[PDB]
Amino acid sequence: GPWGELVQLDPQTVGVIVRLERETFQVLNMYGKVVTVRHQAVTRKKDNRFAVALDSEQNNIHVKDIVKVIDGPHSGREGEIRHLFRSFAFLHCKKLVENGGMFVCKTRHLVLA
Repeated sequence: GPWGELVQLDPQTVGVIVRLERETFQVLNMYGKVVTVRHQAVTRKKDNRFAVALDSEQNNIHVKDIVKVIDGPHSGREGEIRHLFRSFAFLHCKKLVENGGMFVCKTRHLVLA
């Protein structure tokens, strides 16, 4: 299903679907804001499950990795990398009730746990 899937919001912006409504999705965009969009206003984006990035200590990080957040708004949190880009990642932590556990951090604000 579409929950937790990566979508293209506009040519520059990606997000992750975090709530399903009858005509719309709530989408957590790559900037950390939640937007409401009609189901057809976003396109399904091909996940790159083999993405690699650098964390704050220059470790290679990958999808499925457990990281700690050491800077930025979510500093102190811990999460699982769900979608990974060179500069940011969408993470999940089940203890976070906000946005179904999803949140977004810069990769340089992460360290492999």
